[PDB]
Amino acid sequence: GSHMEDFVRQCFNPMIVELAEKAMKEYGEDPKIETNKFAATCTHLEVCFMYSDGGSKHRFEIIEGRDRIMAWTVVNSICNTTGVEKPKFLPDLYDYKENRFIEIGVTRREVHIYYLEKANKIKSEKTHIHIFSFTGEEMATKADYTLDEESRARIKTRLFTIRQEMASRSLWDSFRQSE
Ligand SMILES: C[C@@H](N1CN([C@H]2c3ccccc3CSc3ccccc32)n2ccc(=O)c(O)c2C1=O)C(F)(F)F
Ligand SMILES: [Mn+2]
Ligand SMILES: [Mn+2]
Repeated sequence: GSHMEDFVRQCFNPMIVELAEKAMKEYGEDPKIETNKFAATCTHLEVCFMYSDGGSKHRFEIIEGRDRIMAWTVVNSICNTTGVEKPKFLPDLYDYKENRFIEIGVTRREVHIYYLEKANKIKSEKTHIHIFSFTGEEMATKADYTLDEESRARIKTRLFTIRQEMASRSLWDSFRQSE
């Protein structure tokens, strides 16, 4: 029973905790043991939800936070309706305005390294990549940041709050030295 586990449950919203718990277990990871991965999936989920709330009403389809089968179901429906190519790997969102899938990244390292890896692994150049860091840097494909500055700023504020809350509990060092 780790301190990090109790912190995650009081730091994040209960719907977000439960969706992340079900994601871990679906893919074989235990949240009471892999507690840094527990904190990271919650964080990534919250960012995805904040992001999809950043535009107008019907702008984004949310692919993250579903079980494997339904996420791929919604992707197939988006593809066979948009004409957009079917990604090799599950993205997080679909942008009905710009007509493209989005992969959202949250990293504790310099955003450049993490984008390279997601780019290299993405294979599908099709998919737009948006990286956020816990220090306030962001980095997006073709310098196109999709949302306007204020919706991106609130995401960065929340990321820095999570980092401070961890740091006040001595969990940040273990969290950063674990990515
Ligand atoms: C399962 C889906 N994953 C994998 N993996 C994911 C995950 C989920 C459950 C168990 C292990 C892991 C690897 S660790 C991690 C850490 C933070 C946030 C998400 C995650 N991702 C890492 C970064 C992302 O940006 C992202 O979108 C995912 C993601 O969506 C997939 F694409 F493979 F179908
Ligand atoms: Mn995802
Ligand atoms: Mn992602």
